This record gives sequence, C-alpha cells and structure tokens, in this order.
Amino acid sequence: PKLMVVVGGQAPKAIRSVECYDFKEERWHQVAELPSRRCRAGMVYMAGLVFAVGGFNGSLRVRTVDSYDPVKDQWTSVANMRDRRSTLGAAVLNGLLYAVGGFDGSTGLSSVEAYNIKSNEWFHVAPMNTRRSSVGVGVVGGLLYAVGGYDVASRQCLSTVECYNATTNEWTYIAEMSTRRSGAGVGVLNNLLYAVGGHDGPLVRKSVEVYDPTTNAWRQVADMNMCRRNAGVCAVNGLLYVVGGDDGSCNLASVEYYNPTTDKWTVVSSCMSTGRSYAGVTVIDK
Ligand code: NA
Repeated sequence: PKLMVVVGGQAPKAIRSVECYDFKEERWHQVAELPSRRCRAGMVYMAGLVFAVGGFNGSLRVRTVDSYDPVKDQWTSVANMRDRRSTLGAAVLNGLLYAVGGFDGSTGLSSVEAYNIKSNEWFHVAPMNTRRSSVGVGVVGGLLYAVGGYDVASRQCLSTVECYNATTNEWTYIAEMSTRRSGAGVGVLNNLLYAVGGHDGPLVRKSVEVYDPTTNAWRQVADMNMCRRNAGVCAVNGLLYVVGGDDGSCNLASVEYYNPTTDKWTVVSSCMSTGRSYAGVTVIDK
C-alpha cells in the first residue's frame, strides 16, 4: 500500500506544500509543508525517508537538504551538500544518495556528490562528461543514468545520456536519445529507463522514449496526453506516473500514468491542489 508524495515545486511561485495521492481512496491530501520554499530539487526515498535535495527557494539556489519522516510527518535537516545545486537529479545507488548536476545561478554543473546516511556526510563523486542542468536521473541494474538536460555553455538542450559505475567511479556516454530533452522526467519500470517529455526550446514535448540497458538502445513509446517539461516521475504497481510539469503555458496539476503492457497513457481524474513543475515526486509506504 503506497502513497505518492509530491513535494514543493513552482506554481510558478516556489512553494512549500507537500501532497500525497492515496491510490485506494483516489484522492490527495496535504501533509507537513517543507521547511522552506523549494523547487528544482532532487528527491528520493531512502531508509524510510523522503529527501529533498538542493534546488531553489525563490531567491537563491541552495545546498540544503531536508528529510521527511512520513510516520512522524516531520521535516528535519541532514548535512548540506558541498555545492549549491538546482535543477539536479537525485537517485539512490548501493545505499548512497547521489546528487547529480544542476545549475547554481552562474554555471551548470558536471559535479556529482554522494550522501552516506550512516555518517551524515556528502562526498565528492567523479564528474560527468557534460555539465547538465535540468537533468533527470534513474538507476537500473546497479548503474546510475543521467539523461539529457541543458548545456549552459552551449545554450542548448541535450540528447546525450551517461552512465555511472560505482565500482570504477566513472561516467561513460551510452546510446543517445532520439531527440534533445531538457527537463525530461526520468523513471524506471521493469528494468527499463523512461525519459518522458522535456523540451528543446520553448515548445514542450509529449513524446516519450525508453531505454533498455541489455540492448543499449532507445525506442519510442506512446505520447503522453499532455506536453510536460520538468514533471516528476515514479513507478507504482506496474505503472509509470508522471506528475505535473509545465506544458508551455501553465504548471500542470494533472497526473497521468503509462501502462507498458497496453502502451497507453491515462490521465488521473483528480488533480493536485496546485499546479507544480520542478516538484519532487516519490513513493512511500502507507
Ligand atoms: Na535554477
């Protein structure tokens, strides 16, 4: 029994609200608001806690990292990252929380940090080949993938994808996506890595592509119902949920999900209390 948790984001104002979707009841409720306005953060579930990593508070990019205990319904801080980091991705690999890329107001970042919950310490990880802002991250089969993004220096959206091996501590390019996607939602389902939506310039994509590490190849799947950049993604009971994001007009309050066995996207009838892009999304136990 799972709750999908949606944390902060931009509405377009940076917000504190955290909402959870209850799959049995098919409805949203609010839980404890974030300690601060936070959008453009990484978000993972780890050791029973939701971690909101970095991002933007409406004025400044931040290095703060806050964790939510859903049994207590309370936010508390963990160690700050070395670097202020926004539009990053975050994922858990081998019990460590990786904070990948982003932007700090001045430059985009190839830098990567890893958090050890036992010692409450972040440490330096090998950097990516490319500096990627608005990057999406997912872990499949012991490897961590950094998908697309925006290359600040080149002022363009990226089609390239890279993969991190923790044993060798290096990032290597893998097969490119079919198209450039900054702000792609990235999620994993049945050992496939999905890249949903994103954008190349001001037009927002509804297209979706899936990567198989066994073939090192991408292929198209069904388009989403809405164009979405900077949507959150998670996987629940065989289905890939895409939450909010920006459609080129508004921050969406809608959620839709992909059924890989029918190659169909279905819009959830109940919307969030607020539209959100650049919101954290993860799944916890109810
Ligand atoms: Na930013």
